[PDB]
Amino acid sequence: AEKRKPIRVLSLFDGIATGLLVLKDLGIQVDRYIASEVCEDSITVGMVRHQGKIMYVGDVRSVTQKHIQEWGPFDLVIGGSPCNDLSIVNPARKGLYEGTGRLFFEFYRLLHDARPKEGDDRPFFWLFENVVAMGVSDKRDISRFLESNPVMIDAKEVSAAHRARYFWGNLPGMNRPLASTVNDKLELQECLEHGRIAKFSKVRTITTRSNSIKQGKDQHFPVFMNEKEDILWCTEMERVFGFPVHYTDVSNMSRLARQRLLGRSWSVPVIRHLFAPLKEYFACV
Amino acid sequence: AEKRKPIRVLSLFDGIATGLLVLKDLGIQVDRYIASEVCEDSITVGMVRHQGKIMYVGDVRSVTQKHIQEWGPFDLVIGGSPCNDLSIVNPARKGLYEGTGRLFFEFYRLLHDARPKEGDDRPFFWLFENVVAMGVSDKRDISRFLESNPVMIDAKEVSAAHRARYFWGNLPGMNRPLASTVNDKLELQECLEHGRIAKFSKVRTITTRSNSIKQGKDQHFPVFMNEKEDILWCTEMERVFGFPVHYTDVSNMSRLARQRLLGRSWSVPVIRHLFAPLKEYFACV
Amino acid sequence: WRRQPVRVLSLFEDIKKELTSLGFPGQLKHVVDVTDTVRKDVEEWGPFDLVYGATPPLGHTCDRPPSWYLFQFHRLLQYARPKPGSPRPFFWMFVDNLVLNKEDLDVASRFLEMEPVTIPDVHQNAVRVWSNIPAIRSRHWALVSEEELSLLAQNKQSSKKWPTKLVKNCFLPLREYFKYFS
Amino acid sequence: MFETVPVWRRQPVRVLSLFEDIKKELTSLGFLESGSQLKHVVDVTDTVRKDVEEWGPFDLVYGATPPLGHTCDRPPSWYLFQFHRLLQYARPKPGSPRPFFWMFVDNLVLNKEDLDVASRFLEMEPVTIPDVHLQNAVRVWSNIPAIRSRHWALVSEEELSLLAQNKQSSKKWPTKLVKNCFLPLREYFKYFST
DNA sequence: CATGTGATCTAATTAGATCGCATGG
DNA sequence: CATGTGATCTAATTAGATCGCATG
Ligand SMILES: Nc1ncnc2c1ncn2[C@@H]1O[C@H](CSCC[C@H](N)C(=O)O)[C@@H](O)[C@H]1O
Ligand SMILES: Nc1ncnc2c1ncn2[C@@H]1O[C@H](CSCC[C@H](N)C(=O)O)[C@@H](O)[C@H]1O
Repeated sequence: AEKRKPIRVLSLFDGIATGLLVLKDLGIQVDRYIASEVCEDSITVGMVRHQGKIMYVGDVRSVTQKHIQEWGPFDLVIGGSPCNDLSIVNPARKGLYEGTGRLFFEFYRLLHDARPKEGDDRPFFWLFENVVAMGVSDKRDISRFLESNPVMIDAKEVSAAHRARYFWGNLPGMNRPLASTVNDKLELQECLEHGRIAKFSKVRTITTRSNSIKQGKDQHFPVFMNEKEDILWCTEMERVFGFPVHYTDVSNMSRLARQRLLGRSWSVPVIRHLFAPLKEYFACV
Repeated sequence: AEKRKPIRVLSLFDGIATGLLVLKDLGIQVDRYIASEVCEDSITVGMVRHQGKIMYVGDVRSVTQKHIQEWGPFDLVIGGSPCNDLSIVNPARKGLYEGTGRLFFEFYRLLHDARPKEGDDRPFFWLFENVVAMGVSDKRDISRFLESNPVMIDAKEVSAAHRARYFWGNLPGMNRPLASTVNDKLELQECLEHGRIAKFSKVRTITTRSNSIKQGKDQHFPVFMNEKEDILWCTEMERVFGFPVHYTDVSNMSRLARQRLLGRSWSVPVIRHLFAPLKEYFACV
Repeated sequence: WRRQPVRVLSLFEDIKKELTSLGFPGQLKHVVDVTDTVRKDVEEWGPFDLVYGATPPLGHTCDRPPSWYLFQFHRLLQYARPKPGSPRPFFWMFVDNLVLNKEDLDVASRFLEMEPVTIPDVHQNAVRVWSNIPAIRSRHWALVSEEELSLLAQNKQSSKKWPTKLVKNCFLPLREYFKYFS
Repeated sequence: MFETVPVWRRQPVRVLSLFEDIKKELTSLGFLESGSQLKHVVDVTDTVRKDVEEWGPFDLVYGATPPLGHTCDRPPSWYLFQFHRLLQYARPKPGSPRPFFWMFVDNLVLNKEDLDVASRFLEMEPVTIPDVHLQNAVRVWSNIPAIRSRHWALVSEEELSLLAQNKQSSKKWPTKLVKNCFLPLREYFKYFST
């Protein structure tokens, strides 16, 4: 009979600290949140929105085995490597082994470094996320280096946006059915500011590019405001992703800087569903 | 006795609806709030941040005496006309009789249209704001047309910014000493986001242009963040003006569009100090 | 029958010569520089039955913008209006000598609550005036367009500066309200 | 663990070869008897962990970049990542006390970016091996101690650079230099003869 | 037979440097 | 004599359109 301890997390390619946001939202106590990230806008968002709790370590390639043992142990290793060279939306993608695609192997490397030795059965959980719209050869290789097959979770089931994502990991009940919580805004209208009308129930996948906010190849505007068409506002994008309103209203970021952060990040209700069974393994409230 | 009634306000050059915001912060019940404003950005802020309570009537020059009769009566008429052709900071200022400077006489005209006729002793209050840094002749002409001298209220006494403003009007106790509320943030440090250091106690007057965000003729940065110099973020500007954080995080506005709205507006604590005695004249929650 | 003498306050131009041509302790008050004239000044200058103001003609002696004369006209006019208990009639008078531009003209109609009547003279130039008296707006006159008056305004700048031949044709139908010296 | 074995208790070495069958190298030094102990893998894109395990235990894991040529179906970094992946598949359970070695050899095909990925994933900088009578050269990564303690003729990677670029442009394996890296292993496993 | 954790074009905005001097401190 | 509810000019950065095609 041993009381559960607060969680120690290693988050690679942290972005805007969605992992720490979801863990706090679940009441899971966090002893350590070590994040490797290089974009200063993202680091500023994480530093501000979590009051210096996150500790940044820089480039994922600067993190050695020795660093993992000094800063460890870790109970949770999470990350989603860049996909601009993986996703088939980029006709100039350099693949899994070139460009930014090869940063995946840094995750596989640090995961191997952070795994408990054979014989140590302490609780250890990991999650790797990336896009479904990737090359078949690149998905096969990702699964073999991680030695697991992914589960496909589309954010459309618990939010107002399509976002089919692959998730490799060992978290409990990763493949259990998705639950539409009362905290989920399932339709675009529920994420819009006052005085604005949605033209679509669900919005298509939001990338970092403005053309993804408009719908279809005909570039249909998503919302109306007193009979004039308009794209989504930043606060509305955050609500579509499940972030607190004005989460990214930080550091004088432009609209497109804010969308670059959001377009690369996770759907918050999806991560909350994935992280939810973790609260039976670590200290809470 | 006779119970007090909600206030009916005519707000000319309403901007980002500082008048309605301060009235609601004071708990004063507002029957109707008619706003004359032309800037679509300004109107969107007010429409959103007050759930369509504000009724917009458009250009101040299209408001006839007939409209004042239909829409009135009014218990409060407030306004601050554009000062780009009034403030000596513009070496190309066209004066009070040309450019946008003449829009002051529209306030004088509508103030006359809305005044109770001699013999009608219903409570009637009005306020006109503009900059101290105007010409001697132009200030003289404003006081002759409104038939009263202004009082000089510098926002530096209740906020983290210099803003020496003239206020014409008949509000109760406009000359009473200005007292620092405990919710006033007097120092710049209190307005900054986490992890940032202020280099100044009070900043200089914030206009619509970013050179006013840097201090002195030397254009010093006001903030250190992890030993790197930086300007104020928009949320920090909002805190310096006394608005709710993210008040202007609306309509995909740039940092510049947001600073234009704030640079033209009122210091919220100053208006709260000016509006506070109205609580004894109208219904409050 | 009981028609008292008139009391006329003139602004920016003394009308003494033209109104004495109709014979109207002088009854008139002429104001030097209105900029420092307050309400108590107009109030202590006795009651007034008609207030008059005018733009200067195309030419100098004006250090002000053409809009300054109206705003000041509109200001001191309401200084001179009587309380609603006053049964005596009250009228005002503001006439333009082609100096107002279009942007400046709409300010006139909105601030005075009516559009101007156009009055020409062909053998000179023309003028336009706003006023509540029922003898200009009601009685039909020589109707021209503001565009041919624009050619006469360019013809005004062409030639140069006086309007009084037609100005007298305006203050005429007021003798049926005050005294008359013939 | 850099401990020596008494000669009478040295067992025949079990070698896993990837991207190269180094039979001729290892036979020529008496590491294998010529009977009917070395597993060569055709293509590693589908071998899982159970495969490396069912291929019996391994004492040495070898992988190498193909020499300058067109048999680059894959990008040069693919051979390294795949080598690292199956290397962990072939590591002994942390209880076993027998000697275990691995080595990855580069025929000057990886560029600077692939070289830092190399030294970070295998956790050591490459020892470059030159061939004088200035012919060819190879960089090697391995836990073999006498490849880190012995001192061959040092070469500037800029001298290697001139060669490397020149050799790449000029466009089999350097058997002599890969053979030398195996000799300090004779002191750990069984030796065979002719 | 639609679709996309992007990218490359443009033409439109924005950020920073600079200019400005009457004024009341 | 430091200051300013601005404005102009100039590289910088954003919108916005368009381009891609492997895959589920
Ligand atoms: N070399 C590197 N080291 C660490 N992070 C890197 C990196 N190269 C790119 N990144 C970061 O990896 C991130 C992948 S986008 C993933 C962000 C995260 N899923 C979220 O919810 O916010 C990007 O933010 C990018 O800035
Ligand atoms: N012709 C016109 N009619 C109505 N409003 C006008 C106008 N011309 C300019 N304005 C508006 O007048 C405002 C002056 S700035 C005053 C803003 C207000 N005091 C606030 O607290 O926000 C500006 O917002 C400008 O858009």
